[PDB]
Amino acid sequence: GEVEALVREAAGPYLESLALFDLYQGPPLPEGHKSLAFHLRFRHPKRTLRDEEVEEAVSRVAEALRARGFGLR
Amino acid sequence: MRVPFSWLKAYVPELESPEVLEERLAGLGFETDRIERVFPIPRGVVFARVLEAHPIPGTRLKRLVLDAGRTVEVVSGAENARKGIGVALALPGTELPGLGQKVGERVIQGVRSFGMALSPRELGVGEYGGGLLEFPEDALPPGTPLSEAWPEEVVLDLEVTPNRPDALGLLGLARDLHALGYALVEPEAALKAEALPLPFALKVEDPEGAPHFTLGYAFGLRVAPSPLWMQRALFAAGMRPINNVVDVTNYVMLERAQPMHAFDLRFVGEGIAVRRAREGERLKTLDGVERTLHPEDLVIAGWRGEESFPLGLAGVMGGAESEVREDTEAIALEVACFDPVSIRKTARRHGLRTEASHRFERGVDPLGQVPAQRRALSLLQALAGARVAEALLEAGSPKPPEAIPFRPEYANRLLGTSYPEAEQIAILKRLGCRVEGEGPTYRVTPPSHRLDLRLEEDLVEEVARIEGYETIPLALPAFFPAPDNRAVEAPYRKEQRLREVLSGLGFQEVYTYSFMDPEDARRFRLDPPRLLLLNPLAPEKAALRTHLFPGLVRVLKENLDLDRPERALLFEVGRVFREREETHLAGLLFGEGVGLPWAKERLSGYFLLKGYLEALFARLGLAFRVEAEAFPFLHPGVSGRVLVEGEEVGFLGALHPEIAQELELPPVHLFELRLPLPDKPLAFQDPSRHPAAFRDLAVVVPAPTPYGEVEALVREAAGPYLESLALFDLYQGPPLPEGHKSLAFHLRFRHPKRTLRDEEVEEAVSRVAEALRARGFGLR
Amino acid sequence: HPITLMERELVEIFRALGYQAVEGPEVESEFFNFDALNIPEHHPARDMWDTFWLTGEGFRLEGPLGEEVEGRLLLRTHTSPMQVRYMVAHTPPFRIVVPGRVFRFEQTDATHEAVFHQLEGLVVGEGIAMAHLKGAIYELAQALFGPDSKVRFQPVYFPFVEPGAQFAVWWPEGGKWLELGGAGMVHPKVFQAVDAYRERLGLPPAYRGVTGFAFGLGVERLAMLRYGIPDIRYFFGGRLKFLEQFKGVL
Amino acid sequence: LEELKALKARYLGKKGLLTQEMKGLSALPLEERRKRGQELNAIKAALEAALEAREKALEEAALKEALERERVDVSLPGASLFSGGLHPITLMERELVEIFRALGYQAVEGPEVESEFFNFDALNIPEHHPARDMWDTFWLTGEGFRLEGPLGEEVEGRLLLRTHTSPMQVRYMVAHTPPFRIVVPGRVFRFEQTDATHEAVFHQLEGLVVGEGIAMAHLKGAIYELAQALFGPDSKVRFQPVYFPFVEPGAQFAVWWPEGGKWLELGGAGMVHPKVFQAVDAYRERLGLPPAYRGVTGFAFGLGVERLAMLRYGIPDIRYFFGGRLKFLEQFKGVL
RNA sequence: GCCGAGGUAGCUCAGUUGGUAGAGCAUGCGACUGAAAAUCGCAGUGUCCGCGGUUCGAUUCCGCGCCUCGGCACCA
Ligand SMILES: Nc1ncnc2c1ncn2[C@@H]1O[C@H](COP(=O)(O)OC[C@@H](N)Cc2ccccc2)[C@@H](O)[C@H]1O
Ligand SMILES: Nc1ncnc2c1ncn2[C@@H]1O[C@H](COP(=O)(O)OC[C@@H](N)Cc2ccccc2)[C@@H](O)[C@H]1O
Ligand SMILES: [Mg+2]
Repeated sequence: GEVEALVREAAGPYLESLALFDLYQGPPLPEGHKSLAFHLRFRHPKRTLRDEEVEEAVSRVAEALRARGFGLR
Repeated sequence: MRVPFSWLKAYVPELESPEVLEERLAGLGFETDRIERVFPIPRGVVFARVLEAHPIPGTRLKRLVLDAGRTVEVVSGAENARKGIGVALALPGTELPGLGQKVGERVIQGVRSFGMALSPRELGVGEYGGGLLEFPEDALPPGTPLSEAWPEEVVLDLEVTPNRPDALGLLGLARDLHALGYALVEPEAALKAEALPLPFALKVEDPEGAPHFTLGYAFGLRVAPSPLWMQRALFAAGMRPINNVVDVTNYVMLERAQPMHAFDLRFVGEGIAVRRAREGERLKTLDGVERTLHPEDLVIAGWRGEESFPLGLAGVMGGAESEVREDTEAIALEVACFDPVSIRKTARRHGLRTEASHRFERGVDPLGQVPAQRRALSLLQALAGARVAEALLEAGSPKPPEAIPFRPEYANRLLGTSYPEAEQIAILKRLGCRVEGEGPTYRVTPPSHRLDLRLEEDLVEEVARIEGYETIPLALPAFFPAPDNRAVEAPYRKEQRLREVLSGLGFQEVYTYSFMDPEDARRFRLDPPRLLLLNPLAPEKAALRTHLFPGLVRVLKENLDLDRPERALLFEVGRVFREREETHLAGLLFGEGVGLPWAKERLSGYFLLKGYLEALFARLGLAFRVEAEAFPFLHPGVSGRVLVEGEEVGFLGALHPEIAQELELPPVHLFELRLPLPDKPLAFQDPSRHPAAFRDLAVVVPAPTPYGEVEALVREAAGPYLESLALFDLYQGPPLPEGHKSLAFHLRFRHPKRTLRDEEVEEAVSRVAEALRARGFGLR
Repeated sequence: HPITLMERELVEIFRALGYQAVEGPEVESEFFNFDALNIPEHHPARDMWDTFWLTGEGFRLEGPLGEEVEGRLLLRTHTSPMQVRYMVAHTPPFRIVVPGRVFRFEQTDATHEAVFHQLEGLVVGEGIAMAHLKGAIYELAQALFGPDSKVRFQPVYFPFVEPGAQFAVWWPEGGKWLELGGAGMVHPKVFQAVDAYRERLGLPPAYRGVTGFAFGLGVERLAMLRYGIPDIRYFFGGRLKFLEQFKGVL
Repeated sequence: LEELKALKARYLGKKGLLTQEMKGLSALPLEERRKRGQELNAIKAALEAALEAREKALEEAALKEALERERVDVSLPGASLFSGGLHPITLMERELVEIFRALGYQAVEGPEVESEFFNFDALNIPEHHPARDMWDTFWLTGEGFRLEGPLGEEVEGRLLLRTHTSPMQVRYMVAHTPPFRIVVPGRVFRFEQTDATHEAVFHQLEGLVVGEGIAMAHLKGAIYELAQALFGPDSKVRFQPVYFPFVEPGAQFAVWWPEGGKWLELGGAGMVHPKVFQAVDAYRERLGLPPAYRGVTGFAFGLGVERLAMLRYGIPDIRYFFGGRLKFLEQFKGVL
C-alpha cells in the first residue's frame, strides 16, 4: 500500500495507469527484502510525449523512492 | 426563410421589436434559427448621380463624372456603369465592411479617382460584386448620406414547416401575428386599368400540371432600377434587385408566397402555351445554364404560327431569353398554381432549387392568383409607369375550400382546456375563416390559402396556438388499462435483467453499428447478408449484420490499437438480421486472464469463459452445456454449440487461428446465443434433512471421448436418489492404457424421508458400473 | 453502456407514471414507418427522416399479429411505427413507452449520428387531453432535473399528431432550455389507419371513440447532456476507456 | 525463423543499395538503360519472391502447429466462478415494490427499533389498550442507544421492536407534505410461537396514499391492481370490514388466486384515521412545522410479504426464509 | 449534387534543394533478470484510399470513382 501510494504520487500527472505485475522476494536481493515491479503508463491529452519528459518523471519517482528509503533494481 | 423585420412591420405596423417578434412567431409555430443587423453603411457613402461615363482609352475602365453634391470623378471597370443611374459613392476616408481597408483618393489609369462607386459586396448589402448598385437616378439629392435612406435592418431566420406554405409569404406570416391581436395592413393594389384586348392568347395543354393558370398584360413599360425601399427589402430577404419589373415580381412572391414571372412579349409570339417539354427540346434558363428537357418537364412555351419554343421552366425558373430588360415595353405576367409533384420532380431532375419551385413544391394558394395579379400589375403601374390591361387570361376553375364541422366543445375536450366558445369563434374568424354556425357544431370553412386546415382537429390546433400552448393546463390521466395490456412488458424486463446480470459477473456492455462489411462475410467465414442497402453510408457499412461477434472482435482490434488493453471480457446485445430479425447476446474474452497481479499462475482461456457462462446461466437457473460442433469461424480444436435448457441456441469456442492472423489479432474466445433464452418455471422442492451418502469413483475412458457423454451416462444410471455429481479430476497418465484418461467423479446420494443403507448405494454405484461396461468404459 | 443507463432511467421514470415498456423491430415496412403514420409518397413532410432503403429476398418481416407484412423494406427512421403496431395488437386504455435504435441518413458530427436511439410514449384512451401530454413531460422534467424544473411546448408539425408540438425541459443546474422531442395528440388518420388495418385482419375496430397523445425523444442527446459526453459519436465508438467511465452510475 | 528473414530487408537493402543510391546519385539518373533496371528488376524480383515466400511459409507453419496442437474437450467443466442469488423475501419485495411503483408509489424504509410513540400512540393504541393485543410487543432495554425520529431529532419513549411497519406512516408524514404515495417494506418482529405459517420475525409492506380527494374507492383500486399484476386479468379482490385503531373504515382484504381457486387473505387496509392525522400535525407543531394534514384524507394498507411469497414461490413452511439453508436459497437463483 | 482542401508503419502525424517512404514510443530477439525495465543494434508489420501509369525502393502527376471537412442548397 505505502509503496504504490508513493510511486503513483510522485509518478506525475501524465501518469495514466500503474499496476503490479509481480512481487519478488528472492536471491539477488538483500536480507528481508522484496521487489515490486510496476507496469507504469503515461499519456498526454493533446500530443504525444518525448521520453525526455517521462524520464524527468520516471526519475522523480526514483528520487522520492530514495528520499524515503527504497531501492530501485 | 429570411424575414426582414421592417418589411413585416409594414403589414404588421405595431410589432414591438425583433425580439418580441421571435417570441411571437415562436408560440405561433415558427422558431428563429438566428437574428441579425444588416446594413451598416458609413457616413462616407453617399448617393451620387452618374452625369457621364467616359471610357478610358486603352483600358477597360471608365471615368465616371458624378454629381455627388459637388462634382467628382471616379474610375470603374463595372460593366453596368453607365450614364443616368444613381450609385453608392464611397468617399475617400470611408471604412467599408466588405473590403476593410480605408477607401481614398487614388490615381488610376490617369484619373484622380475620388473614392469609388460600391457594389453589392462592397457595401455589405449582398454577396454580388459583379456591378455597382443601380439606384433610381433621382433617388435622393446628390450627396445625401445613403444610410439616411437605407437604415440598418434586422432579419429573422424562420423555420417554416411544410404545413405552412402560406407562410412562405410575409403577408401570410403577418396574418398569423394578426390573430394574436396585431393590426394587419394589406396593401391595396391600386390599379387604373384600361378595357382593351390582350395581344396574345393562352393555351394550357396540360391542365393537370397547371390546375390554375393566369396571365397578365402590362404595356408601355419604362424599365429602370427599383426605388431604394424595394432594393433594400429584396436584399434583406436574401435576394438581389435587378430592375423595375423583375423586382416587383420577386417582391410580390415573397410577400404573398406566389411566384410570378414577367415574360417579354417580343418573345411570347402569338400566345403562351403551357405544355410538357418535347423529349428533346432545349432551353437556356436565367442562370445562363443551357439545358436539355425531359419530356416530363412542364414548360411555359410560346408559339409562332406553326412553331413552338420554350420560354421558361414552369414553376421553377424563367428562360434567359425572354427575361425583361431595359428595352422592354410590354410583358405577359405568369401567375399560376402548378402541380406540386411535377415541380418537385423537375426541380430535382435538373438539380435546381429556386424560391419559385420551393414554394410551388410546398404549396400555393389555389385561389390566390388573381389577387396576386393585381398586386403586381398595380405596382408595375406605380414603379414602371406601366399601363395595365383590365382583363386577365384564366385557365382553370379551382373549387374553394369546403366546410369543417367545428365544435368548440371538443376543442376544449381534446385540449384539456376550457376556452369559452366566444374566444374560439373569434380567433378562427381572425385567421380568415367563415364560421357559419349556430352551435354546438359549427360549419367552419377556412381561407383558400390554409392548405393545412381540412379537419376539425386542424381547427382545434388553431385555437391552442393562437390561445397559447402555455395556456393548456397540466394534468395526469387515471384509468385501468384494458386487459390485453397486462404484463406486455415482460419481454422487456426480461432482457434488461439479463444485461444487468451480465454486467454483474464482469462483462462490459458494448453497442455496435447494425451495419456490416460485405467483405467480413468472407473475412470471418459467414454467409453473405440477405438484407443489403441501396444507399450505404460507405461500402464498409453496405449490409446489415448477421452476427454480433464480427463487430465485438473488431472493436477489440480497434481497442488494442488505440490503447493496449492487457485483457478484456466483453458482451453485446443487439438485433441481427437474416431471414428474420432476431436478438442476440454476444461475448468475448481475451488477454492474460484471471489470477494474481503477481504470481504468474493465471486462470484463463476457453474454460475461463465457459467458466463465467456456466456461472451465468447458473444465476439464471438454466441448464447449460457445450457439445463440440463445427463452426467455420472457430478453432476446430475448440468449437462447440451451446445448449440452454437442452435446446441448442448458439456456440462457444475460440476464434479460428487463420482469422486472428488476418486481423493481426492474438488468440480470442467468444460465444453468441440467441434471445430470448429458455424459460424454466420454478418448482420448489424441500431438501431432505437426512445425510447424503456420497462416494468417489474414477472411470478410465478413451482419450477421444468427451466428458459430456461420460457424465450423461453416469448421472443417468446413477439412480434417482443421486443428489450431486461433480468431476474433481481428469487424469491421462501412466497406470492407464494407451490413449486413455480417467474421470474421477464425486457422487452423492440422498433420500427424502430417511437415511439410506450402503446396500442401496452399491445397488446403484453398481448400476453405474454395469452401464459403464455395457457401453465400453472401465472403472479403476 | 451509457445508452442503457439512460434508457433504463427514462423507462423507470415513465414506469412510475403507469407506462409499459415494449420494443419493436429495427427493419420496418414503408407501411408502418410512413403510410400508417400519414406520410404518403413524394410527401414534402417525408423529408425530416432520410430513409435507409433495404433489399433482401428470403427475408421474412412480420407484422403485429405475427402475420407477414408486405411493403418496401427499410430501417425505421423513428420509433413511432411502434405506435401503429402496438395498437393493432392491443385495445385501449393503455400507456406505452417503446425505446429503440433508429437509423437515419445524415452526415454525422458532434451532436448527430446516423444510428441513434429514441423513446416513444403513447397514451390512448377516451378522455385523454393535451393537458395529459403536458403533464407527462412536466413529470419527465421533474424526475430529471428536480422540482426547480419546467417544460416548454411550442407548436410544430408532424403528419401523425394534430395539435403538434416540440418540447423543451428547463435545466436549472445549467440555466438552459434543452429541446428534447416532438409530441402532440394522436392524429385522426392514425387511428383510422390502425382500425382500418385491423379489419383487414378481421379484428373489430377499437380506436373509434378514443383520443390520445404520443411523444418521442432523443436518448443520446438527453444522455449526452445528462452524462456530459461532449460528442455523440462516442456511444457507438467502442472505446473501453470511454465506456468503463460509466461503471457505477448506480 | 523468418524473424531474421525479415530483418534481411536491410541486409539486402542497404547492402544492395551500395550499388545505386550509394554510387554517385547526382549522376545516376543520367545512367538508366541497363544497370538501374538491374535493380529495378532485382528490387522487385527479390522483394516479392522473398518477403512473401517466408511469410506464407510460416503463415502455414505457425497456423499449422495450432490447428493440430490445440484440441480441447469443449464439453469439459470450466473455471468455477461463483454464482450469486437473492433471498426469496427480496425477490418478492422487489416485485411488490415494482408493482406499486407502476402506480406511482415511492419506496421508503424506516427503523426496526421503534419508540412506543410511533408504534402505538401516534397510531391510536393507548395503554392497556384492548386492541393493543394483536401485536405481541418485544420490549427493549438499552442505555447509550440513540433512537432518532423523523426530523433527525432524538425521539423519546420506551424502546421496542416495531410490531408492524405502520409506524412509517407517522414518520413519513411529519417529514413530507401531501399529496404522495408511499410503500414502505420492512422486517417486523412479534412475540408468538412459530409454526408452518407463522414467524416471530417477518416482513410487511405498508402503502400510504394521503391527499385531498382520496377515497376508499382508491384503496380498493390499488388492491385490485395488486391483484391483477400478481394473478392476471382473471383475478379479483375481496374487502370485508375489520378493526384497526388507525383506520376508520377499516378493512381486511383477500385476492382471488385463479391458478389455485382459493381466496388468500393478504393484509389490512382502510382510510387513515382522523386521530393519526391529528397526531402527525400535532407532532409537527412540537417541532415547529406548520400543520399539513388538516384538509386531506388518505388510505393505508399493509401486507405480509412471506405469506405472499410462500404462496407465490410454493414454500410450504415459513420458517425456511430465515433458516439459512443454502440448498433452499439456491433454489431461487433465477426468478428473473 | 457547385468552388476548394486532406486522406502515408500498433498509434499521433510533418512532409517535399528526394535518398527520408519516415520522426515521437510502441513493436520484433540477445544478452544485463529469477521474471522485467532505463540499454547498445540488428530491423520494418505499411498495398502512402481502389482500379491503371509514373524513378534504380513512387507519396507526389496524371485519370474517374471512394473515407474526411468548410461553405452552399436545406433544416436534424
Ligand atoms: N441524428 C440524431 N442524433 C441524436 N438525436 C437525434 C437525431 N435525430 C433526431 N434526434 C432526436 O430525436 C427527437 C425526435 O425525432 P424527430 O424526427 O424530430 O421527431 C420524430 C417523431 N417520431 C417523434 C414524435 C412522436 C410522437 C409525436 C410527435 C413526435 C429529437 O427531438 C432529437 O432530440
Ligand atoms: N407471524 C406472521 N408471519 C407471516 N405473516 C404474518 C405474521 N403476522 C402477520 N402477518 C401478515 O401481516 C399482515 C398484516 O398484519 P396485521 O397485524 O394483521 O395488520 C397490521 C397493520 N399494521 C396493517 C395495516 C396497515 C394500514 C391499514 C390497515 C392495516 C397480515 O394480513 C398477515 O398476512
Ligand atoms: Mg395544422
